[PDB]
This record gives sequence, C-alpha cells and structure tokens, in this order.
Amino acid sequence: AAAANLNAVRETMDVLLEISRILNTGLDMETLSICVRLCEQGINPEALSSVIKELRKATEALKAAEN
Amino acid sequence: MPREIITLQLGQCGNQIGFEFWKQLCAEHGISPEGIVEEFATEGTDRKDVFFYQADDEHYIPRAVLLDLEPRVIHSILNSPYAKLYNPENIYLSEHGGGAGNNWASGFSQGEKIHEDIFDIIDREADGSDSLEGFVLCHSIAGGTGSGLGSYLLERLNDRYPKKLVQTYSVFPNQDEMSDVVVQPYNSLLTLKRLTQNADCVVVLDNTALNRIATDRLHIQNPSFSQINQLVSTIMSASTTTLRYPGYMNNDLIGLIASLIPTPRLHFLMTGYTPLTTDQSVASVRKTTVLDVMRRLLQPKNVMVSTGRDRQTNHCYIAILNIIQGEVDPTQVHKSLQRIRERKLANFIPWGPASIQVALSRKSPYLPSAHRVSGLMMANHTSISSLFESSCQQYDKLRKREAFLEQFRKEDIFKENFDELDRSREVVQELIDEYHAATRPDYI
Amino acid sequence: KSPNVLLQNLCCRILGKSEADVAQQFQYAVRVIGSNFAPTVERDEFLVAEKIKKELTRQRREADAALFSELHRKLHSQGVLKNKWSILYLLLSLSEDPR
Repeated sequence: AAAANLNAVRETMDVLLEISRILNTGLDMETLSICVRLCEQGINPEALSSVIKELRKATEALKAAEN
Repeated sequence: MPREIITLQLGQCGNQIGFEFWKQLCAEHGISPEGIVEEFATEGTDRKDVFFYQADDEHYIPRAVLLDLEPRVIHSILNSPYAKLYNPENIYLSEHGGGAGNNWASGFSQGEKIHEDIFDIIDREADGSDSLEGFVLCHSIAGGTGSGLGSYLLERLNDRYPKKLVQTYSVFPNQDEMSDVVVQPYNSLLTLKRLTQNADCVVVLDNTALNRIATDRLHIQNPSFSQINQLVSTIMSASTTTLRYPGYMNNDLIGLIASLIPTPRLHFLMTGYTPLTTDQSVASVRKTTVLDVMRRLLQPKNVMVSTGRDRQTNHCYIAILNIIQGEVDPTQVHKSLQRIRERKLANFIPWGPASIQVALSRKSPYLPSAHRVSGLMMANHTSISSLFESSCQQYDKLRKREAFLEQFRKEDIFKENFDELDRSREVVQELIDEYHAATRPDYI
Repeated sequence: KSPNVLLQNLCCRILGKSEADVAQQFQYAVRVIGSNFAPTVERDEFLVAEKIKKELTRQRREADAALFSELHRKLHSQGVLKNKWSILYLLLSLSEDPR
C-alpha cells in the first residue's frame, strides 16, 4: 500500500521532470521539487515563479554589472 | 461421515472449473440446477452430505466459494443453471472486476485483499460442512487471479485449515504455446510455487494438453476455455463418483492423496482420461477390458497433462490410480493389474512406492455413463517434471527479459524485484528436480 | 513561514544577494507575492494541455504536446495533487517566458 503510493509518487515526479524538459521550462530539479511541495501544501505558483524569475534576473543583472 | 470440500475458484479458468465441477456434482448426485434434489435422486446412493453441503433449502450445494477479481467469470457462474444448487453466501464477487492482470504477484495481492471476504467464505463453508476435509482450489496457473489469487487462496486455506488437504486444479500454461501474457511465465511459476508450498497437491491442467487431447482423442477442434472447464467438470465428476456413491476403497481425499503422493511435497499430479474419445465415439461392441483401459489411459493421446515429452526427464509414475466409472469387474481389475505389469502399460517412478491398486466402485446413479468403462487417470509422473521445467524456463525467460515486467513489478509481491516470480521458478525447479529424482532411483 | 522560507531561499540561491540585503526588492516581492490566498486558474484541465501545445508550437514542436498528455495519465495515479491548477499555470508561464 505505502510502497505502491511511494512508487506512484516517484513516477509522478519523473513524469513532471520529463514534462518540464519537453516544455523547455528550464526549472532545476531541487527548485521543481520544492515548488511541487509548496503547491501541494498551498501556495500560488504564479507568485513563486515571479519571485524565481526576479531572482534569476537579479543574478543576470549582477553579472552584467560585474562586467 | 460426510467429507465436504471447499471448492475455491480463482480467476476466469478457476471460476469455470468450479462452476463446471458444481454442475457435474449436481448432475451425478441428481440435484437439479435449482438445488432442489432431482426427482430421480431422492433414493440416490450419492453421499450428498459427503460431496455437497446441505443448505437451508436442502439444495445439494457443494461448499463452493467463487472468488475472482474479474466480474465476467463470476457473472457466468451466477448465470449458470446451477445457481440455486450452490449456496449464494459462499460466493464472493469483487466489484472491482479488473482482475489480477495475468500477474501472479497481483493475483496474490488480490487474494490477500479479498482475504477477509474469501477467508470468510472459506470459514463459512467449513462451518456449514459437517466434516469439511479441506479446500480444492480451481484456478489458472497462467492467469493472475488463477496463479496469484490461487496462491493466496491456497495459502489462506492452509493457514485456516493446516490439517485440511489443499488440493489445487491449477490450469498449467501452455509451455509449447506462446502465452499471450509475457508475464504469464512469472504467473505460471508463482502458481506452481503456490501448488508446491501453499497447496498440498496440485493437479496441473495444461490448456495446451486440453486442446491437444480434445482435438486428437476426443476430436474436439480447438478446445475452448469453456471446453477445458467442461472436461475438468467431467473428470471431477468421475473422481467424485466414488465420493457420491460409497465404495470399499479410496473413500476420502486424504486416502487418495496418500495413495497417489509418496512424497508429501511432490504431490503435483498430471491428468489423464480413458477412453479419450468424443461421446460420439461409441465403442462398437468393444468390451473395454480393464487391461485395455489401462493401456488406453497410458496412451499419451489420453493424458490430459501437457508434460513436455522431455527425453531428459525420465517420466515414470510415482503412483498410478485408475478411477473407473461404470460396471467394472473386480476380477477384471486384478487381471488388468497383472496385464499392465507384464506389458509395462504404465511406467512407474524408480524412487517411489509401487502402488497399483484395482478398486471396484460405483458411479453416481444420477450421472449416466455412456461408456461401460470410463477412466480417470491421476498419475504422478516425472513428465510433470518436464512440464514444470517448461513452466520454470518460461518464467525465467520472462523475469530475465523483463517480459511484462511492468505488470509483474507493479505488484507488492514483485515491487522490489521479480522476487515472487524468481522464488516461484525456484520452487518449480526444485519440484521438477525432485520429480525427476522420483522417477530416478536416487529420489529417496 | 514556509512561503517566507521559500522566498529567502530563492533570493539566496538564484540571486547573488538575498532579498533581505535590499529591503526595497524584498518589499516589492512581498507586495507582488501577497495578492490572494487561493490559486487563480479555471477548473479546466484542457487549458494546461493548450498551454503545453502552444509552448511546443512556439518552440517549433508539433508533437511535444503528446508528452504532456501521456504524463497526465501517469501523474493522475496518485490523484491527490488537486491544488496543481496553479502548478500548471506556473509551468506554462515558465515555458512561455523563456520561449
């Protein structure tokens, strides 16, 4: 029972990773796993994605200012 | 005293075998399909208490529990004429008609998940039977419920009744025919393991042999699963003819098991019918001698077991029991034993007790016999070691090539690896080696 | 506390400086993050497939939507991820922002 649920969850995680790769979403594995747990527990994916994009753009801007 | 047997039907093939056996028992005991005893069987010599459980309606109801995870076989059993013959309370039908998916691991999971319902029906049948002797599990070795649920039912019957004989009418898969389930090899191995471990004795009913025997001996072109179930029902009625009609020898399942199984573990039995011919094959004024019957039964065209004709495994009968239905002269039986011994009509295992018994018993009066001498052969032969080796090799081929391994590994029995299938193939290989030893002088 | 931890981790990992270093950036992220306590998406699962197909077509892919369609069936085995409407929204937004 629990083993079957764990196998289903691991298959779901692998399928989500495959879907992200096919969509070229460019989301890391740790980031995807944290966002998956956050969305299951209850959080706005749009807000989380906006914050992640803001952090990525801040990193790119910091690299540009370094250059 | 009556000795009721709890007929547990698992899978489609098992449900067909159980329903056909119940119909044959009702016909031989003269119990109508409604269970109201047929008018001709009120004074019948059939030990209806012995074979069938007496319900509140006095219906000659065999203690049969039909437990299947697919609703098709359950509906067909409930739609048979004998629906009122058996007790409805002993039939547990899983509303999830998805079955075990031809996976023995999934079948065992289904049997354990319906263990409360199925074990409830088994215990109800045991309490409803005065001297319930054990359980007979009719299932298919290649199916999921038949193999897996068959293993689960055999284990459950052994655990609830460790002192009760666990007989299995396991439909062995076609080792020479490409099974439609690539995991059917693993399912067959698991059913064989169930027969060896959670079942006290396994009668391998190889569907390939059923088709071959029906086509060649009975001239039945392409025997269907329905045909195999009907043949199983006829063979069961022949074996229970002495059960309904009280004879002088082999009056119980334990006695037959003892006379046919010199090794407690090596109780896997191959099947044969004699004379093997269609009912339209009327033996023209042919007085079937007991020796002639022995020769015809020993003829491979009359054996109902798909034992690989493996020249490596020296097939020999560990024990040979000839169940004769009809008017058979006991002096002719003794002459048959002498003639069969002289002509070597039957080859016996070199490492098992020589058991050639000639017992005269009556058939069920409600069961009409077209042949004055009808013969059912239950022989422990090392050719079953050939069939077991074929099944084990198929199981190894499925496990090693991951054939239908998605279905096999989807169940908890094989969740970590194909451990259930591997242990099943190991048990089948051990049984095959022991059976070949039994035909060899070195088994003891 | 979990959303605050997630935002701080994203700032400290994705960005070279944490969001607490510049409280203006942190204040802006809090202002744009706190809008509603519920996801903003319709109950139509087909819109997720539509966004996957649109991402494939924009990415010069005409057969990649079948991957998401097949993944849906395998991911529905658990059938307990009922709050993933926003998850599909975020995935589509991520796939369309870089594409």
